[PDB]
Amino acid sequence: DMSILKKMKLYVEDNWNKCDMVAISLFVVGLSCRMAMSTYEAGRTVLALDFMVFTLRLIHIFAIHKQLGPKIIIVERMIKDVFFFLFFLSVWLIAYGVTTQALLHPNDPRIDWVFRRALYRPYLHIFGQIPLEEIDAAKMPDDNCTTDVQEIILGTLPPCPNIYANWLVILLLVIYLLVTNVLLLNLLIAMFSYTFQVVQENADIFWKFQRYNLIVEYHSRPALAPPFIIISHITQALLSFIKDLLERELPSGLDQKLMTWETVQKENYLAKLEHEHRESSGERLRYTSSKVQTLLRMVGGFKDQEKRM
Amino acid sequence: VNIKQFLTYGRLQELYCSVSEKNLLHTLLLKKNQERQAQLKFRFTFHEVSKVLKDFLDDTCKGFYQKLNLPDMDRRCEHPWRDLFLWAILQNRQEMANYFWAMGPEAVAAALVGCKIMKEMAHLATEAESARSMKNAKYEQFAMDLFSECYSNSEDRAYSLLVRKTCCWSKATVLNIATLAEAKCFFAHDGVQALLTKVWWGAMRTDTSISRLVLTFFIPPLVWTSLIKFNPESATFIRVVLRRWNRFWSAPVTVFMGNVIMYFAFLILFSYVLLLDFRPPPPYGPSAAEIILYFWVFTLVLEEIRQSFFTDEDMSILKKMKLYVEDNWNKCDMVAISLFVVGLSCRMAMSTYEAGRTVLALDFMVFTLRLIHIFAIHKQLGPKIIIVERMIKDVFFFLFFLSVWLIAYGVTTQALLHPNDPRIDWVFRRALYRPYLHIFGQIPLEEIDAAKMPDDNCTTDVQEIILGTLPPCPNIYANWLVILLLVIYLLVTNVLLLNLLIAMFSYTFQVVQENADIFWKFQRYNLIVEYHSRPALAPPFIIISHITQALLSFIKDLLERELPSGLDQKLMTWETVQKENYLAKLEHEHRESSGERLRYTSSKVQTLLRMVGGFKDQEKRM
Ligand SMILES: C[C@@H]1CC[C@@]2(OC1)O[C@H]1C[C@H]3[C@@H]4CC=C5C[C@@H](OCC[C@H](CO)CO[C@@H]6O[C@H](CO)[C@@H](O[C@H]7O[C@H](CO)[C@@H](O)[C@H](O)[C@H]7O)[C@H](O)[C@H]6O)CC[C@]5(C)[C@H]4CC[C@]3(C)[C@H]1[C@@H]2C
Ligand SMILES: C[C@@H]1CC[C@@]2(OC1)O[C@H]1C[C@H]3[C@@H]4CC=C5C[C@@H](OCC[C@H](CO)CO[C@@H]6O[C@H](CO)[C@@H](O[C@H]7O[C@H](CO)[C@@H](O)[C@H](O)[C@H]7O)[C@H](O)[C@H]6O)CC[C@]5(C)[C@H]4CC[C@]3(C)[C@H]1[C@@H]2C
Ligand SMILES: C[C@@H]1CC[C@@]2(OC1)O[C@H]1C[C@H]3[C@@H]4CC=C5C[C@@H](O)CC[C@]5(C)[C@H]4CC[C@]3(C)[C@H]1[C@@H]2C
Ligand SMILES: C[C@@H]1CC[C@@]2(OC1)O[C@H]1C[C@H]3[C@@H]4CC=C5C[C@@H](O)CC[C@]5(C)[C@H]4CC[C@]3(C)[C@H]1[C@@H]2C
Ligand SMILES: *[C@@H]1O[C@H](CO)[C@@H](O)[C@H](O)[C@H]1NC(C)=O
Ligand SMILES: *[C@@H]1O[C@H](CO)[C@@H](O)[C@H](O)[C@H]1NC(C)=O
Repeated sequence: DMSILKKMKLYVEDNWNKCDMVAISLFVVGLSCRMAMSTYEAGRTVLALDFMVFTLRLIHIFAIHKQLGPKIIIVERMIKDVFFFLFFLSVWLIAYGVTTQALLHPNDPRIDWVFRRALYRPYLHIFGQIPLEEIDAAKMPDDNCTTDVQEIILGTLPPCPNIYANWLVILLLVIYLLVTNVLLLNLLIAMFSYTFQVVQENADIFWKFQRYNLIVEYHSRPALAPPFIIISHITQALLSFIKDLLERELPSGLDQKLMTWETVQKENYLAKLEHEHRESSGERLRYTSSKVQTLLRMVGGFKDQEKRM
Repeated sequence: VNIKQFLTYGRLQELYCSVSEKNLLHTLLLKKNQERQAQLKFRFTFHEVSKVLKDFLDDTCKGFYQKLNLPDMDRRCEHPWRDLFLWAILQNRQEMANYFWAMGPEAVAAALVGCKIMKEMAHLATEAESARSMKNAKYEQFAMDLFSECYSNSEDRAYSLLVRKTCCWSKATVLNIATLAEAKCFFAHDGVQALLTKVWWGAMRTDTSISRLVLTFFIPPLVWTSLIKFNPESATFIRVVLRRWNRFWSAPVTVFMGNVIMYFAFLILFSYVLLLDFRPPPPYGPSAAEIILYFWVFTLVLEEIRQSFFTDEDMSILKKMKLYVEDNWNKCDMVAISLFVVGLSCRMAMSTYEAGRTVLALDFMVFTLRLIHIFAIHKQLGPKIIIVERMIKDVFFFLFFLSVWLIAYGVTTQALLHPNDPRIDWVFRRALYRPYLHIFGQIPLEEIDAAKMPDDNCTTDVQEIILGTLPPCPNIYANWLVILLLVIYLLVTNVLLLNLLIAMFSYTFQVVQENADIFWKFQRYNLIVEYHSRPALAPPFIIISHITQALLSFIKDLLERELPSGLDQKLMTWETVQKENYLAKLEHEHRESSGERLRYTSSKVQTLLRMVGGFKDQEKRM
């Protein structure tokens, strides 16, 4: 008993369910395009992407593992620092790449190659891919290059790089390499270290809380793994047409006994708290001070009476 | 003793003249007195204390004692507790200053003024003990605690208390005094941040999701729907829809995001002009998009100038220029505009066309860097900006170490490998450029290892080497030493220095993050204050708003508001009551402390011992 729309909303709420929906949609689209001949290659491409989606689903499958689940939670938390580093790197990379593309190839109309030399190459500079053959004049090859735009567009010859102020290009490359490959990367390492230290303890508790739900799900899951699971599904459907260790209901006597036992344990726990409060140092100090004040006034009266005699 | 009747102005000046002569206040008063005598009954006149207060605050203590120039010497002070607190504060007497603050009418402003004056005198302090006491004035702590009490009490009168114009401190807003004091911890308080968030979202509700706001921004008509909830409070209907439109588009957050979107449009247009639509000199004419870009930047500079200079009605032009050039990001802005002007000028010519293109290429980088300062206000990004700004120092330390090691290794290898290359450019190349690239996995062994050196056509003659006919042959006399030095350099640089820098960044992050958050909040206050007066139209449109403002000025605030006399007095009495409650709570917590109870018990036990001993002696006598 639950609303169908509410169930759909609850399902689509989870991100891993969104990944599952993406996977099944890609499978359907790839199969449909594969069935045709004019869209065969597109279907193959979509299925290739779907394999990646399923292999990623494998992580959510392993989420219940006792040693791996907290790591999944930790990575899910690290995503935020990843995004911060992405913002910084994106700003710096846009700047450096567009500036170098303007300084080096100011007469290349090809939009694809503009975007290439502006963003793809500076991005690969991070991972040790620094092709100086296109950036340093002393290292630029004596290849057959053209300056004419027409010939450049047709792709007859590669466009010659501008070497007007190449010292500026090399200086900018040096500064970009420093900033990106040192400051940003080591800053991200520090951010991950701090985030790990602050998050791990909460990640363990969250893993336990999620483990409860995963075990609850595994309770009703049929014992047959897919693709066999169809036998169990058919059996369940046939049984439903023809016709739990957790969340059990107990007899009245046992239920009342457990309720009284809970009440007794609660009384014991409250008595222990109160006793520990009475024996606390602060409470003892307060009691001693109050009783000393009372004793002072009373013994002062007694001493006055004694002096009267 | 009735302080109101006790403290006359003559008595106040008598107190000021009777300084200890061994503290900082006496030295400052002597300096002011000598300056006044050079510019030309009582050792010091109210002019000297007024000038000292002018040095310390420069805006608040105006007319405190100059208004009447001296007032009647027998006339009682209008604000006795304020003057007493100020007097006790100028001379580092903190216990007395505290007592006077506990009696003053406006306590938050007084505490902020006190902390400002203390941190101002901390620099001028001669003795180390006095400076240490001044740095621990904890007067900002008093303001934070009292405002926490006030915020817990009402949370609606607290905002009015923050934004009201105080009567004692020359119509100065409490937030204005906190800004003057640079009380960063005060701005970090949850109440001040909540008020700033309320200002940030304008008429909209602060809980509005960012995605809904962006979607409503991109599709304007959805403002009239119920997608975003608003805070409460033919001709009528038009007025209603216009009011809703204005209440949405006047919010500071919408103005900020519009500015960000149009700055992204600027970066896109600048890149397009620089990469695809950069035409020959004006003989063939700059592109129309280039003219649009020039107009764009003109509007941006107009907005910058207006924000920096025309926001303040009364302030020295030279002082405003100094304040503007003080900020580093303003220096970056000046560099950007100067580069734009130089690049445009060189582009207008034909003999300097390429230089102009190069300068504009650099300017694009400068503007894309300006984008970070634009995003500084973001709730999740700003602290990261602060953290990076702090990391710069460790970057410099690593740079020093790397520079020393790199100079050594590079010059040694250039001497060992190419001892007969006269070309200065290639000497500097092989000495510094190549060892620098060794850090990033660029190790060209084809020029360093003889077993890997190519059978290319090389010359040994210097003449031929200089002319560039053939590349100079590398020396292979002792190449085992070159390879050993390369190995040692690779080890040191790529392992020790890099992992040391990683450790330095880790430690710096851990130590800095908490202060960076508070500094972000303190800066967020000023950014929201700036967004208050910023016109709601993002550039290049902003020119319409500028023209409208100029026309309105020729023809003719939620923060820092002034309240009616009755409400002002009510809030002052409420502040006094909250201060009394806070002090009573502190005193009660002090009485119930374990140490105080132990002291009381010990003293009373001693008294009881002696008294009961006397009683026992009396009993034994019977
Ligand atoms: C510790 C810290 C590290 C980072 C840094 O600061 C210090 O290091 C600094 C070092 C510096 C660099 C030091 C040196 C230079 C060189 C200088 O050019 C000199 C001007 C001349 C005039 O155009 C250029 O020369 C000639 O160009 C020609 C290109 O047409 C070459 O023709 C080639 O044609 C064909 C190529 O296919 C082949 O026949 C041959 O290959 C060759 O014949 C010549 O061979 C070559 O002679 C430009 C500046 C630069 C790169 C410095 C930049 C800044 C640094 C990296 C510093 C860092 C901040
Ligand atoms: C764990 C730790 C790591 C770091 C380290 O310590 C341990 O490792 C050690 C290893 C060691 C190195 C071990 C070995 C050597 C070799 C030694 O040369 C032997 C002397 C002879 C005499 O000149 C040189 O040989 C010959 O040179 C000729 C150059 O004219 C080559 O001609 C080439 O000509 C043309 C090239 O275009 C082509 O025809 C062919 O390419 C080739 O014919 C010959 O082929 C080659 O036979 C020099 C020292 C060196 C590099 C050691 C240095 C120190 C280490 C890195 C240690 C670390 C601390
Ligand atoms: C991470 C972002 C995604 C979006 C984007 O920038 C990076 O991707 C880039 C890829 C570019 C493509 C790459 C190749 C070609 C082919 C060429 O004949 C015509 C131009 C066109 C379509 C380009 C148009 C602009 C595009 C989408 C860029 C776009 C801002
Ligand atoms: C980070 C520092 C900046 C300053 C500096 O060292 C690194 O830059 C280096 C670049 C060098 C240039 C590079 C190219 C040439 C061209 C050549 O035909 C004549 C010599 C000259 C001008 C060189 C002179 C010495 C220079 C400025 C070096 C200078 C100490
Ligand atoms: C470049 O193209 C020209 C066309 O005539 C040809 O003569 C020359 O040999 C080519 N050079 C190279 C390096 O391919
Ligand atoms: C080097 O130059 C000489 C000049 O005569 C030439 O004979 C020889 O073939 C050249 N070798 C190479 C590898 O270019």
